[PDB]
Amino acid sequence: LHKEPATLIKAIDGDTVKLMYKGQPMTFRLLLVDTPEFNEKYGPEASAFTKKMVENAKKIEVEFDKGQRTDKYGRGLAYTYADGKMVNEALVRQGLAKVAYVYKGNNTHEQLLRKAEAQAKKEKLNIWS
Ligand SMILES: Cc1cn([C@H]2C[C@H](OP(=O)(O)O)[C@@H](COP(=O)(O)O)O2)c(=O)[nH]c1=O
Ligand SMILES: [Ca+2]
Repeated sequence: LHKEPATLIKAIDGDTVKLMYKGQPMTFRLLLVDTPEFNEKYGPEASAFTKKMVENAKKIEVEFDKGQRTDKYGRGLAYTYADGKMVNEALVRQGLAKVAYVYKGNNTHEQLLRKAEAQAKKEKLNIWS
């Protein structure tokens, strides 16, 4: 997999963000995770967390997996990085997302995120409290 540049346009919620990719505005849906909706428990904390992460980054990168790069809503499907730190993994490690939506071919970082979920659950963090 390879990291590609992108620039923040706008935080959206815990697992979507608006980024400019190859000069085009795009909504990105974070691979392999599921945050609560803003209106659900830990929803606002997940949105806040992703928002701070992406707004504070001096460098945003997106990394597509081997399978589909857009979903049925035309959202990009990527692993997204804030100054070298994966947002997808960070959310899971903090217990603000579950590993989810694991589809064959777009699952390179599955066991990295499952490892993070196991540690968040061990710590009873947030969703696992
Ligand atoms: C993460 C991800 C979501 N999706 C689609 C599946 C779900 O379909 P449905 O909308 O029919 O439930 C939806 C969940 O995204 P949200 O969690 O953003 O709602 O997005 C993909 O198709 N591929 C993916 O990799
Ligand atoms: Ca969600």
